[PDB]
Amino acid sequence: TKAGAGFKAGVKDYRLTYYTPDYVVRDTDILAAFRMTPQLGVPPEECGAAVAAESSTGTWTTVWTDGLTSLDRYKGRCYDIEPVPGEDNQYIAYVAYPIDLFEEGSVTNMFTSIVGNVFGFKALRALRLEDLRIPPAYVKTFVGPPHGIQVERDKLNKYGRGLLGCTIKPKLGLSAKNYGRAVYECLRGGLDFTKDDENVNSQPFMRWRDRFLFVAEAIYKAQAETGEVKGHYLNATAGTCEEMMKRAVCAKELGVPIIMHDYLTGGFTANTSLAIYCRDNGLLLHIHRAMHAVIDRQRNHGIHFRVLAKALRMSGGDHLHSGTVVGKLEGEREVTLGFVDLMRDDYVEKDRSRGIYFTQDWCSMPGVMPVASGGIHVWHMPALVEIFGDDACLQFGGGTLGHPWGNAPGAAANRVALEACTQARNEGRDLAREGGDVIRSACKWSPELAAACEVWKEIKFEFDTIDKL
Amino acid sequence: TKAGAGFKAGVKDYRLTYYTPDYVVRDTDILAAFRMTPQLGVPPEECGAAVAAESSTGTWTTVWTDGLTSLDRYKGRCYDIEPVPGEDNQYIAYVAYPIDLFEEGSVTNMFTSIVGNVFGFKALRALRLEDLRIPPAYVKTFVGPPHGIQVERDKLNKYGRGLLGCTIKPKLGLSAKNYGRAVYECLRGGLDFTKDDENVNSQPFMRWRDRFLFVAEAIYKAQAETGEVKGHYLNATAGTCEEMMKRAVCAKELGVPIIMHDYLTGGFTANTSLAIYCRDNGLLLHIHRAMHAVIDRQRNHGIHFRVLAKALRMSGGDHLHSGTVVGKLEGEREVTLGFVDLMRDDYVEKDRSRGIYFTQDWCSMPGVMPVASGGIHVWHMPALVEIFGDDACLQFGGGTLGHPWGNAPGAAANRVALEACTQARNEGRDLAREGGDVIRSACKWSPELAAACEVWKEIKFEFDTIDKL
Amino acid sequence: MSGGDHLHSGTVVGKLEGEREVTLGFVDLMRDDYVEKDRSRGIYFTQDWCSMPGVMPVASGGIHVWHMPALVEIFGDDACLQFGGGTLGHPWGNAPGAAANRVALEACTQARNEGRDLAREGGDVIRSACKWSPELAAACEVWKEIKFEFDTIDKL
Amino acid sequence: MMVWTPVNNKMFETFSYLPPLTDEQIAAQVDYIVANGWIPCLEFAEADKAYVSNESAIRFGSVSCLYYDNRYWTMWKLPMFGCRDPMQVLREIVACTKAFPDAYVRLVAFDNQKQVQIMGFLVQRPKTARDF
Amino acid sequence: MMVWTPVNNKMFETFSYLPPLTDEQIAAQVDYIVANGWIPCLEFAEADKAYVSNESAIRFGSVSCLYYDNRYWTMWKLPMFGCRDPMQVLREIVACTKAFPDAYVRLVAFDNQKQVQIMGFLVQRPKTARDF
Repeated sequence: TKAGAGFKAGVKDYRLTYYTPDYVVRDTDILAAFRMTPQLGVPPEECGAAVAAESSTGTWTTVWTDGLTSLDRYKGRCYDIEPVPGEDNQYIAYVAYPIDLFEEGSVTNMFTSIVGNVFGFKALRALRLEDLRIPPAYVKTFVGPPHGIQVERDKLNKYGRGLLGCTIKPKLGLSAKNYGRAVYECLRGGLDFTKDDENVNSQPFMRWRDRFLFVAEAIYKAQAETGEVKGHYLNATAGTCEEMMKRAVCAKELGVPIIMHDYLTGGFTANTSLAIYCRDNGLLLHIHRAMHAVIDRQRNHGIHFRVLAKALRMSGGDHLHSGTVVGKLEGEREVTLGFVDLMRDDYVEKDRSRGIYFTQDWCSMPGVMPVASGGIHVWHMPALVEIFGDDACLQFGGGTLGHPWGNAPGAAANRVALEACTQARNEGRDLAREGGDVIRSACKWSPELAAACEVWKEIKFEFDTIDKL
Repeated sequence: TKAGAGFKAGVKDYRLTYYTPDYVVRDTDILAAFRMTPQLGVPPEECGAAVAAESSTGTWTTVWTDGLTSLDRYKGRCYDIEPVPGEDNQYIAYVAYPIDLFEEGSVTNMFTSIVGNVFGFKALRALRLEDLRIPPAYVKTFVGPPHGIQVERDKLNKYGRGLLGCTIKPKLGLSAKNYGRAVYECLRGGLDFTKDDENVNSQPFMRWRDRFLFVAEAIYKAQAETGEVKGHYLNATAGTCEEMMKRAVCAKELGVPIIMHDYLTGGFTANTSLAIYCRDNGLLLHIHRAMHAVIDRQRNHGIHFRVLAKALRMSGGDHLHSGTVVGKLEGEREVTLGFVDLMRDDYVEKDRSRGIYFTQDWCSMPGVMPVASGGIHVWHMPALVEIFGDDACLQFGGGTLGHPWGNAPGAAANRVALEACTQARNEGRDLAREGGDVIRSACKWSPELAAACEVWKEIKFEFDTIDKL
Repeated sequence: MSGGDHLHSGTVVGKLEGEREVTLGFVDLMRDDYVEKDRSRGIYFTQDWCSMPGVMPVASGGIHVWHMPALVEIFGDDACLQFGGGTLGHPWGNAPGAAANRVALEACTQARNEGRDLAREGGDVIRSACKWSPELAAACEVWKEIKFEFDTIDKL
Repeated sequence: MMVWTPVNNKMFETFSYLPPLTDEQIAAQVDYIVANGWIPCLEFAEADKAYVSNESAIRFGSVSCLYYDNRYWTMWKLPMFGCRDPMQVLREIVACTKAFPDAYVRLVAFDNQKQVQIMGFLVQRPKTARDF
Repeated sequence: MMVWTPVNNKMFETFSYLPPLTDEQIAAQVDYIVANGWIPCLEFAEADKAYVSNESAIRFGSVSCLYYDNRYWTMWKLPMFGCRDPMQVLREIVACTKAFPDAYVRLVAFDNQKQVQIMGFLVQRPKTARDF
């Protein structure tokens, strides 16, 4: 019906009103794929249809007044569903939505409709988002990355090896002259990029404004006295959007190259507005990622890495954070490589072996660059380079700030290992076996790397293969 | 150490550096209580101490450079921990932080430090937040509700019974003149307040701006022709913050009474900035609550209702949505009543029987008002009134837009049932047993309620008592 | 009568005009001020002149080296000649391409400064230049078949 | 140990922190880089034009705004289009080295798939300042 | 072919990409320019003041904003009003050359119809740098 239906009082069966297992997609249709387990006593087509019905129209008693709106091709539809091999009561639901139902590129309306209303239901035990089909006209009314990989390569003025950095710790409370000293020495020693953490940005006495001024004095000389292009990822964090805008505008005055924000740990629309601002002012924008146990690792019951990578890139970012290997974020082969592929590349059709159930049509979607961090250093550089190549943006946390000869020999050792691995890669070496002997060969007179390899002799870890949620 | 420590290379055990089970808390200390299960082979004091160390300082190899910052009283401390009486590997961790570690009232810094960094770890299987101690000086540098429960009571110009409403559905695509007719008729029939959902605000052809003009035309007469104070909660949803600000400012021109936003499903700082704006322009601000299966229901592995009520009120709002009873949100007696107490009230000490592990000092903290929606009508009004009294803000989903005589007799029947229940409540009746006979007695000549009770004669549900996450 | 400081103007071949009875009037009405109407020039009305800013023709310029003499002889030191074959058509790269175009511009301007009969002398001036600019020698081997001047009559 | 600092010389970008590659290592790595489907270009830069600068900030009102100076390299006559021969590259490096005593000569290459240029080995001049 | 780069000297604007015109050719072209109704002026500029500069942008708040510096030439006593003799111009060039060894000397002229000045041949000093 297109409107004018005198419905009899009571809720009509959802399988007779929002279930269509012969549906064939339109070019403007928005589709979503979900992994679900109903509560015991609810049919899976009744559950799928109810999800489609509640995200489209919703009802708690239908009468003739629901006949007032146009239903026809303008409502959500549940397509044919399939079993999950891993568990008997688990099924994969496929739900289609037309373009008529959502505001054009409206992220809180789309988010609230698809995730907000849906991921609640008392008679639903667990529901996990598996994929999304975003049609090209909604992909382009999304704004995507502001200064993505084919822009960032030319903007950074150097490329042909990975980008070397380090995460500044302790998070607590480091005074301006000891921070200035550590940052100057490690950048002048060999690092490309250094990074702040959230507590490092602002403290009860130390203001971000003054931390930025000590960064400005240091950064001018940490290019000028070295010769090579380098910078520092400022981490920018704030309590209100007025503070975010004040933080933006004051650093626009000096127009520093790349900064980062946990703004996208704050909220999606905060990052979307900032990415437009960053695009407008010609900046470079690094995106932080956190909450891995309660977001990324939601087993059968919520968010997953591929949907997270699609959602993050469909807001946008130029760099984006990404496995720590050990500690707080992921390090697994069957998690990271898909996640990175969905960030790096454009024009690729769906494959079930990569967990892709839907293709969003492609051709002119910018790439976005993974930033790993990197708790284990020297011996895990061979495996990291062999697995990831010239992806990353490798920000060490033991490297540099774990070298008992200081920040300059620490940074120099990490730089020597980066160049030695890249030279081994240029030589066509079997890096997984040759890299240990390359590091030993380097250690003869890099003394700095010899000290790095006596200090870190215990770490020999590569990566685990299988997903651990 | 107060700074200047010459630490040897490696990591000194977190139980020898961040664990103090005799710790005497300050009035200015920030405390967090977590329910946890480590991965197999990890001691729970090693896990608790490591969480305290990573959220305070962090390391991936300590040398003399970690001696650069002042550690002493300034670093986080893990207190004595206890087992959970339900599962063998589950423990309750208690972690204290001094005032010096975070920016004053900075919501993304506090969120990223306390939740962002913490809820990551690979060697942690599940971690659930159980409580938070927020010292008064951080509560007051937070902004809280703009125009809370003791302000809204005098501000709205009416009170003495609950506030009667309805949720506008279908979500899809209702044309503006049929929406104008439905809103005029249900407000003129007896409702106090109606509310929009995410799709209702803006659709491909229909702009929010023009939907708002049909609301303005309707609302003027939906007070003027009825004598009684009434209105409509607008919902304002959007894709970018510039669009959100445009949506705010265009309705500032007409200075409309109370509105709501799904802004706090978008992000925390979006609501914080809006609440400041709302305080500035003398408004009232309603907050929506959603994502119940992936936030609220994270059983042993994430967020819970009491911490959610604390987190929501420590951003702030004047109204906040409550429970749907059935469908998308919960309805359970051992879940909702703690959650509502932590929103409504002030000056109450911690109690383990209510799952409260920490007290935040109280005396001048605004209350925030629960909004109940309300999927079942007439027979569940007795139990709802008996449990909640003159809390709510009862926004029906079955009522009004489920009555086959139309919006005016639907609204009139719901209004008659509220006034009949309120008269029964004024008579000091035993609502659980008397309420059915009150409804039967009421039906004699309200014909509208007689039709309501024939139409909804199958729904007899009250509430379940025990949680069902 | 909207305005501009430079304004576009024949490509010689391809997309825009290259004709004598089209360009020369068009250019006069852009360059000059204080001149009364003449029916032989298609002017039917005089807008009063005195303090009306001039505006500068920009040609673009598909054919290079052999058509520089004819272009200079017809237009003088109007233009703003933006080549399309020159520079980005030279197989020795952008610097020798630009250098060949610059050498040809200066050689034509020197011939014009000597009061040469540029339409007939210019070919021998280009040959004389080629002895040691190699860049112009390569330009004249690369563009050896184009000897075109301009057509006269409007071909609309 | 350890006193670290470039004395009488500075770090000329990637591969300067390690010992300088030989002509044989460069030729072998060019053959490898060609084998992996990259397209070489030979480029050069004057002694003060290969070292980062910001003096030009004097002419423009909005600064630093992502702008950089004295990091631009000039290409040596032709890119390696069609032919990829390492001995043609070696003859061009010698001719370039002979042509400019006060300029540095370096090899760069690009990946045509998304058209990204890689700046590789090695910054060299016949008057290169002190080795590390 | 083809190495391209100005060495030990730069291109001093128009007529610097061709070999230097002889004194007789300069006088002959002056006689022609005078015949065509142009009015010559002899002008000179200091070595750092004949080469374009943007440093003075430091003093002003809105920059680059069409502003330029060190492209201004100083006049040699008189313009050629009344008498037009090219041998007087040649005597003045010699007197100018003797007076300022560290300044460049050039001839310019104007067309009085719309009063436009033409900057002609040739930027020359008795210490002039390397020929191309």
